[PDB]
Amino acid sequence: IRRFKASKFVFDAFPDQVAIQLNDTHPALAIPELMRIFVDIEKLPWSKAWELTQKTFAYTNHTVLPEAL
Amino acid sequence: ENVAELKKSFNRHLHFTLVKDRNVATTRDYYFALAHTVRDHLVGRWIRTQQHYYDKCPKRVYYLSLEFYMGRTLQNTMINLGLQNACDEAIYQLGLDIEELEEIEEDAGLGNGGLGRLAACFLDSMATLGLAAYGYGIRYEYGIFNQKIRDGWQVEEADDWLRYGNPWEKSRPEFMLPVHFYGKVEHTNTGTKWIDTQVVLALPYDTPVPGYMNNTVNTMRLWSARAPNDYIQAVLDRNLAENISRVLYPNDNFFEGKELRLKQEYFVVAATLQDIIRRFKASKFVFDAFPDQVAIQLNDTHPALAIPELMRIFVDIEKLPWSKAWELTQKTFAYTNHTVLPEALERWPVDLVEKLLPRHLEIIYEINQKHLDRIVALFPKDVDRLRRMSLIEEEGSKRINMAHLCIVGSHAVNGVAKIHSDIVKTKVFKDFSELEPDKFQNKTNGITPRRWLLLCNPGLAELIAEKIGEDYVKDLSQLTKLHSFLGDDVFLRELAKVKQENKLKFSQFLETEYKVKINPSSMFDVQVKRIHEYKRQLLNCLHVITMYNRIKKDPKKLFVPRTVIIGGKAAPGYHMAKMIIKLITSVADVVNNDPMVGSKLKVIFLENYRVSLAEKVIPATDLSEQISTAGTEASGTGNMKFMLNGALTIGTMDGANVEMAEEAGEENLFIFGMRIDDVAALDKKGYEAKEYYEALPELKLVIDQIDNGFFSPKQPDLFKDIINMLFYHDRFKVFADYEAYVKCQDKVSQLYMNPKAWNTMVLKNIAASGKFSSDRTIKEYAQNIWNVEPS
Amino acid sequence: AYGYGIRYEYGIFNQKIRDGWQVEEADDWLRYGNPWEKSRPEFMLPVHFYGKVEHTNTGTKWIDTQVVLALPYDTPV
Amino acid sequence: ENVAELKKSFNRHLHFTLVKDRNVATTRDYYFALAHTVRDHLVGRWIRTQQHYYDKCPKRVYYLSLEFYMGRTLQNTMINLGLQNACDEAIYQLGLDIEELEEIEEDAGLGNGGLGRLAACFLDSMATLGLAAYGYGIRYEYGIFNQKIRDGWQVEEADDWLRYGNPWEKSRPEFMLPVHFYGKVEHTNTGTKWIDTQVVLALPYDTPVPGYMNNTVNTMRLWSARAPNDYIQAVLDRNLAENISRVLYPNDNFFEGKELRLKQEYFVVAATLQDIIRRFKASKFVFDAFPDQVAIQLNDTHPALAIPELMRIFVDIEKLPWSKAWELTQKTFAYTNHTVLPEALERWPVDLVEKLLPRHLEIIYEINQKHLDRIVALFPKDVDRLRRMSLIEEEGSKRINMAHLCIVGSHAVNGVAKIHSDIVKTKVFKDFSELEPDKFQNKTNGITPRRWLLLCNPGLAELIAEKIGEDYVKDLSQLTKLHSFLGDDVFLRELAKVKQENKLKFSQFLETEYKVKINPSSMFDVQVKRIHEYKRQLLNCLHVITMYNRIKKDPKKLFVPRTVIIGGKAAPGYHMAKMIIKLITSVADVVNNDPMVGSKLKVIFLENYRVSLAEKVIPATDLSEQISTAGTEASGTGNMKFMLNGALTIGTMDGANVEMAEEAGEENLFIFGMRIDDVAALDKKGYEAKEYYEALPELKLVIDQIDNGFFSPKQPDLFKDIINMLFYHDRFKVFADYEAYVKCQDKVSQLYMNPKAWNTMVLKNIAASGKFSSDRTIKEYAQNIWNVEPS
Ligand SMILES: O=C(N[C@@H](Cc1ccccc1)C(=O)N1CC(C(=O)O)C1)c1cc2cc(Cl)ccc2[nH]1
Ligand SMILES: O=C(N[C@@H](Cc1ccccc1)C(=O)N1CC(C(=O)O)C1)c1cc2cc(Cl)ccc2[nH]1
Ligand SMILES: O=C(N[C@@H](Cc1ccccc1)C(=O)N1CC(C(=O)O)C1)c1cc2cc(Cl)ccc2[nH]1
Ligand SMILES: *Cc1c(COP(=O)(O)O)cnc(C)c1O
Ligand SMILES: *Cc1c(COP(=O)(O)O)cnc(C)c1O
Ligand SMILES: CC(=O)N[C@@H]1O[C@H](CO)[C@@H](O)[C@H](O)[C@H]1O
Ligand SMILES: CC(=O)N[C@@H]1O[C@H](CO)[C@@H](O)[C@H](O)[C@H]1O
Ligand SMILES: Cn1c(=O)c2c(ncn2C)n(C)c1=O
Ligand SMILES: Cn1c(=O)c2c(ncn2C)n(C)c1=O
Ligand SMILES: Cn1c(=O)c2c(ncn2C)n(C)c1=O
Ligand SMILES: Cn1c(=O)c2c(ncn2C)n(C)c1=O
Ligand SMILES: Cn1c(=O)c2c(ncn2C)n(C)c1=O
Repeated sequence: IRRFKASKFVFDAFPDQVAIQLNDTHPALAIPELMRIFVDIEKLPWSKAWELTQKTFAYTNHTVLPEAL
Repeated sequence: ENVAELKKSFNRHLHFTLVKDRNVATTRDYYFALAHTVRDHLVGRWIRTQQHYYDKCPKRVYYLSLEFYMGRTLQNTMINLGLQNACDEAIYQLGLDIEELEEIEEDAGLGNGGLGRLAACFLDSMATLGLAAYGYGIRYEYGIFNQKIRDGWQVEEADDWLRYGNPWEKSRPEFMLPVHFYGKVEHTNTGTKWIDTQVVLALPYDTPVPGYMNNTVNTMRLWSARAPNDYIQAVLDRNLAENISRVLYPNDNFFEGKELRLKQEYFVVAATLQDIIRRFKASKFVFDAFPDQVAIQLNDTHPALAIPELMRIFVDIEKLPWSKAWELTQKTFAYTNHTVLPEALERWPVDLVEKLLPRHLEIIYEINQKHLDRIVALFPKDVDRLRRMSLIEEEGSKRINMAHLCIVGSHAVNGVAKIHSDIVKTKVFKDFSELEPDKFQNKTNGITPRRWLLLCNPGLAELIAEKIGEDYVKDLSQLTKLHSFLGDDVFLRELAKVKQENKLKFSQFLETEYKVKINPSSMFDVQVKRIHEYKRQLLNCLHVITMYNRIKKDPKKLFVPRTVIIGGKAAPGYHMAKMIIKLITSVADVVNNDPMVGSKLKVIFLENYRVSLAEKVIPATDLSEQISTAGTEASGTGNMKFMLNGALTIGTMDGANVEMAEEAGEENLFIFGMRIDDVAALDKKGYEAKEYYEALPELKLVIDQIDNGFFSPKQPDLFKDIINMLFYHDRFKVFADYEAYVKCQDKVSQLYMNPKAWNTMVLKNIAASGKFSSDRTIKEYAQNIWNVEPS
Repeated sequence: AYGYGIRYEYGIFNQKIRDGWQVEEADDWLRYGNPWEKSRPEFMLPVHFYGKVEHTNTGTKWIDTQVVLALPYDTPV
Repeated sequence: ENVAELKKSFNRHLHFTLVKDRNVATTRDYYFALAHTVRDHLVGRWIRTQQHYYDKCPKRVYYLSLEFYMGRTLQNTMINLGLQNACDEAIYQLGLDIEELEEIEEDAGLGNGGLGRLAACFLDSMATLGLAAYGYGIRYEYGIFNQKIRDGWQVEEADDWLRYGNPWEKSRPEFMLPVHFYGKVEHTNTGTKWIDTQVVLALPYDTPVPGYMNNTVNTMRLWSARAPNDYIQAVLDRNLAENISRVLYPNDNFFEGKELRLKQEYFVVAATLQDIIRRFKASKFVFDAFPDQVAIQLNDTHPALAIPELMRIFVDIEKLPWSKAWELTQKTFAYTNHTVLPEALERWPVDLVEKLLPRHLEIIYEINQKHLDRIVALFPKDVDRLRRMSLIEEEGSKRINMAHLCIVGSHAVNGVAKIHSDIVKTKVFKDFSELEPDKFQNKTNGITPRRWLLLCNPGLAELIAEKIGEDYVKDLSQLTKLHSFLGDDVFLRELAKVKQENKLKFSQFLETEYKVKINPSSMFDVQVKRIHEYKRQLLNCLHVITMYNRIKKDPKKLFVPRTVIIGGKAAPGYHMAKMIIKLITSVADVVNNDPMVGSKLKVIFLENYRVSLAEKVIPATDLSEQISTAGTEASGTGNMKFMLNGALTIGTMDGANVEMAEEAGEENLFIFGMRIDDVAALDKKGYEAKEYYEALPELKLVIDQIDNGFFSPKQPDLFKDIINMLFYHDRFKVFADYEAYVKCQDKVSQLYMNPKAWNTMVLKNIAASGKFSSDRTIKEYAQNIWNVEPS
């Protein structure tokens, strides 16, 4: 977000400047964290924040074994 | 609340309220639709807040002022209500540009400058602090005039701010009241009666005042004059009664004894006091508890008549005995002094007052008699002390010294900055403070960080919140936490980036309004405030010409480029201020068009400086000019706005500048020139302007250029009035601070050449600006004067 | 593209075989220094843990948190 | 070497080493680029010097210490290498401020105070004298904590000095060694074996020690602890072995028997001795020549275990017979005693030692047995002599008297100032010196004139060189030549000017860090050292309040204005020292804000006193406070720094103050108070604090103010612990030296009123400071203890 704000490119263009790949679910918290920053801190409305979030993240599943979920 | 519902309301108002659809709706229609959409969000809390004050009955605070320099209301309301982001999104989705809609709104310019803007910041702070406070003033049909520049001179145009309607006001017809004028006094056996008076009605209009994020919505009540009840001529003459609330007197720090101004002062006062007493009698709380339920702050002496008026009501009407009435009165009123300049003192001739307000003249004479009887009893031999402490000056044609009336009728008197409050207490009113030491106080001015940070500079507010949370919004002292980033390189670049963006956005504004091309790389040197000889934009102008000559003498020399901006309105009848404006536009013409200076230096006279423009230019400033002659600016508040927004200050040790230095560290401000005591020394010795002209070669060249027509070729003697004033009548010693000022200015450019050092000083200024929140100022008034408590 | 992860002091353990079984030993890969990493101290950031939520009229606030700093190290690719 | 090449290297390091360019480089990056640029200049000579010691094989000196209070390295390196002027020029040309770059460096604060700083000065001197010397200690991850003051109290913060990297250290992985703990002893037929021990690795880091202008670059080797080789928990538990070299114990002159401290002591000792033996076996010089090739100085008893460890290696490992091993051991070790205060004596309970170091306990018991067998054979009837001379105190729970172990295992024992060395020899260790008269010596402390004159006070160094050449740098006794200028008026003004400049520059520092405004005209009265009851900054505080009352009683009286500065860190668990700090900040608050005193007196508690701050404040001092109770400060070194830098001394006849008086002439110092014998008299008679409180009216008022809450209104009983200690438990007789101290202080102000007389005395102090160069101290150690020769 900090690198985004310095790009001299508010957060509407964020998903056009940023793509974040979640390697398995280990970094899953990134989703609610991006929402927390957009909402609690940047004061963006939830619907807008949720839209930007989905356009930002992509998830890669690496296994179907139950013990690994 | 959310986006979908905001869009729905917007469309609903565009339809039923503006009677339009998307293909015929005007920009103004869209602004009004959004305004009503936002306004609807205030209602519930406005009603609850006022209901709450009636239920729990806390002590109320009434801020009585002839001025309320409110600016625009839309954005301020969205922000304090936490609605801005949602509305921005909704308007964007409707395919509209919210910025354009916001520019449609007229400023409510019901003030001249500092005094009126302080009243506005106080209302925001009192609502944010949850105080049961009310602002009381006049609803002028026309506020401070719109300024135009024609052929280099100021031209005035009527500020018809209500022409298209004000969605932010609510007529309160059921509270209309009659106000009396002229007539005569009759001393009957049933009490003295004031009779055969002319009556003018007072219609109150309420404007909501939202606290920052707290469910509190207070009220600002402004009165409008209306006529009561050859036929045609008689109907047209109704204009005469209505002229009372027609126009704001356009004078800043200057007294003009016009009868109409006297009518306005009594008008606000009479309508206000009656309304207060009426609300008091309905509180289901005889008048013994009045001072425990009411506090009335007199904003300068303009509403001084409130004192004899309260006495008139208690005595002539409520039949209370004088001593009892006088006791309640003093406990009710507190007075705020806003200036020490002689030309600004209110001294009404007794003849005018006798004609317009016969009964008040009698009450004032009575107050004065008891007053002097006391002094005579304490200092029997000091006959001149009586002359000095009287409410009446027989010094020629008798007049009433309104400041003295405010002092004897008030339990507290305060100045607006330490240096000022001290001068008021120990010099100007020495005789009074000596008698009542504890009566005089200080309450350093403040500005609201909502409008002057969150609203006007979202980039900075966000950057700061990023680093230290949002607690600072309601506790500005929290900005000291910013000190942890002094060595933080990345943060310093981020800070500079925010200033750069503000400058870019403002430069766009400048290029479209003015012919000039702006070097966005230049240092923005800014002086915006009312045009005054004491504020000395003339000195600033001397330095500008000085830099000009330097570029002409040695074009290839390394020089930090500047964009010099000077703006402010001159009172219509202030000739010297008008000459000074013409001098600046003339100088700018030469400078901006000399191919040799080019992008090295650009000069701009910022037209129509007012609250909404201040919100644009301040966030874009690097250097803030606060150069009044030591001892002339009681406090200043523009100085504070600039400090809060990332600009460094070049100024004299005057007013609150002194406290900005105490907080940030004198070395983190570019202080210069004579100090209060040096100014006195020069006065004692006698100021000989010619000596500096003689001894300073750069000064002499500037002066000669001005006087010979270098800047006015088509008319060589144009600036003769300035030259003569400068050499023989400069009460503000422009030449005497010239040398130090220019040296100081050179030091500024030096620091500017070092970005990291510059932003390091900026950070220390911002981190130390917390004392200047009006929230702190109000807490002090509540605790030491009104005796009320934040909620 | 940028890779973002954690700079573990110890990576996947070194495996030894003792009497036919796996034995684990600490993988102290940074003991002698890693010339391939470049500390970027100017980009250090605070990360929050624990604390509690407060739903104020200025937005929900997460407070009384414990803070741990995050120091980024860049490795060229 | 020259400017062009230095700039080129700087840019090269900024690029390849910091991976930056001029627009993204941080201040820290620039500091690191310069550091590497300077560091490169050390390499060639570092390699040659160490190669030379291997080739010519001179006898080596190993200074074993738990502390090395090094301060910053950049400037010290540039100076000793003759590179400062060139680097200053190069950095200036690159458009940078070398002063800013220097302030980025963290102090290597691996020491508490005098003891640790002496080790640092010794390294500089040994390198300047060309001795084959090595400093051996621990590389603490965290040094002495950073001190903050919050609400008047000391707050501790971790000193994370290595967070950004230390360019001045060089890991030496190929010399890592294993150190053993716990386990058990087995007495086999192949020699006693120490088994089942836990192992912790010791990784050495070398830091170059440049001699002043001589091509010699010695080494300081500091060891860091590392772990050898549920899985996760096991990995995390590696922290336990690594905690050994984690933090410096923050105690100055105070023993704390924590097991972790015992682990640190054995850790340094074990790693150091092994490394020494290994280097000895590679010298291509069996162990008979060991003492002719090795000298190990024990800095206080902290590294006492080195003795039984050397025995353990010779016996258990090298299989040498005990008698032979014991002989070699004594010839190897020399011990330096640094204090006589009881609370600072190291007495480890035998149980802890038995658990952690079973084999060393056995070796110590053995040493003790042979020791007492001798005494029994010499004084058969003196049974108590045995009790007094034993290495074991059965006085309750058995403990090891480490000082006694250092004495029997060393061939030389020395104190650090004549008065101290005498007390050690004839009183504290009378039984031992009686037996071995020639074993006890004196080696008066010293300070290095590079860091403490050339570096910290360039103005003075230059002025002096101007008059007498530069020979004084390496032969400080040369300062006596300054006596030729006693009547030289011009020189005396030049001297005062240098002090004035230092004061100006330091005042700037004070105003930006503290709210206070500094009267640059005032006398800088300074007391900086660790907060202790024995150093008595409490007495200083009594005098401050005393001057305060005087100004309040008679404001218009002629008074020499002062700026009183007191600074130093309190050990975290030293409650009284923390109360004393709070007392000083409280007093300062009242004083600095009383409008009546104003610029007459300012008080400042100097925060975070450490080596780099000492280099700033000392050169700016006029009056140096050295007021410890007679007989409590073994030597002192701050006293010497102040003398060398142009300050006069107010102090007791204690430690080296006595020798400063011998050299300069007692009348040229403001000596006062009880002397060693008077203190004993009062002890014999019994100290009754109340008597002075009763008899001295100024003292009584001060005390009452403190005890009643004059300085702590919000909490009247705050300073109760101090009052009680002062009246019933003041081991340091604060009240008993109060009268003479204040009288003495008055005499100081008198002299200060006479500039010429003051600077005349200053000149006599500077001209007589030559004896206090650590170069002289080291020559004495080399000649009379290590038997090595300067080169
Ligand atoms: O003027 C408002 N409503 C209007 C509603 C209205 C409009 C037209 C005729 C009668 C009533 C109002 O009360 N009047 C217009 C009339 C006049 O011109 O004097 C009287 C209003 C609603 C409101 C709600 C908030 Cl939160 C703040 C300010 C507000 N003003
Ligand atoms: O660590 C590098 N330089 C070093 C330079 C340095 C060395 C010693 C002390 C301070 C700075 C560095 O920046 N630091 C070591 C410190 C630490 O361990 O925290 C910080 C480095 C340069 C470089 C260049 C490329 Cl292309 C790739 C990786 C790189 N690392
Ligand atoms: O640490 C130096 N060089 C560095 C060089 C280096 C840097 C990164 C990876 C491997 C090697 C060094 O030897 N190491 C950093 C590693 C660690 O973190 O343990 C080991 C160094 C060079 C030098 C030269 C002088 Cl004159 C004085 C002190 C010095 N230190
Ligand atoms: C704040 C403000 C002022 C007062 O400015 P000073 O420089 O303090 O005189 C005047 N006019 C406007 C529009 C302001 O916002
Ligand atoms: C020299 C020095 C000391 C020792 O000072 P004394 O006054 O001799 O106790 C302590 N701390 C620092 C940082 C020093 O430089
Ligand atoms: C009469 C008048 O307008 N006084 C003005 O009041 C404001 C608000 O207190 C001050 O900041 C300013 O210095 C002063 O000139
Ligand atoms: C235990 C300890 O820190 N002792 C200190 O040693 C230094 C260096 O010898 C002396 O100057 C000082 O007086 C003494 O208090
Ligand atoms: C400030 N001020 C005015 O505002 C003014 C004036 N004369 C007329 N006006 C309106 N003068 C002389 C003046 O000093
Ligand atoms: C508009 N205007 C003025 O306002 C003015 C003036 N000369 C003095 N004043 C004030 N002139 C020539 C002028 O054109
Ligand atoms: C006997 N035994 C086990 O039975 C065992 C083991 N590791 C896992 N198991 C189950 N090891 C190392 C081992 O010696
Ligand atoms: C010097 N000193 C200390 O350093 C100390 C202490 N108590 C705890 N500490 C740490 N005491 C009583 C003490 O005299
Ligand atoms: C921080 N601090 C202390 O460090 C302290 C204390 N009382 C005693 N001490 C040591 N108080 C009240 C305190 O706030």
